[PDB]
Amino acid sequence: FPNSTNLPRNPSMADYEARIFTFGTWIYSVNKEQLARAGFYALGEGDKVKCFHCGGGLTDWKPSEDPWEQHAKWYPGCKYLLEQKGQEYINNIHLT
Ligand SMILES: C=N[C@@H](CC)C(=O)N[C@H]1/C=C\CC[C@H]2CC[C@@H](C(=O)NC(c3ccccc3)c3ccccc3)N2C1=O
Ligand SMILES: [Zn+2]
Repeated sequence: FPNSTNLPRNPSMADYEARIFTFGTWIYSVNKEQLARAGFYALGEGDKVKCFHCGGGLTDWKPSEDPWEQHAKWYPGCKYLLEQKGQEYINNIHLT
């Protein structure tokens, strides 16, 4: 179950630097900057990633798909998400 509290499930991955580093060998076309910025880091197996905060896992990405958009699509309850895009952003992802 994703995290809903305000405590990062993976503290060691709270820095864009820490995270971005995991995409060192990334062979996929999904933009690793956006992924890291959206709060994800690579698990080194396939195109699987997780949110350092809510700890939600995402995989099987399509070319055009947007990290922030996805992160909100599947894990709305995430706080790190809430803090960067705000409730309004989220609500309109699900209502529309
Ligand atoms: C096309 N588009 C992509 C765009 C990101 C996509 O929609 N992928 C998801 C599609 C699949 C199924 C539903 C969903 C539900 C959320 C995850 C789940 O499947 N994540 C897994 C997982 C595995 C076992 C138990 C729980 C979750 C996961 C785990 C760790 C790292 C990466 C992925 N989900 C996805 O990743
Ligand atoms: Zn999250």
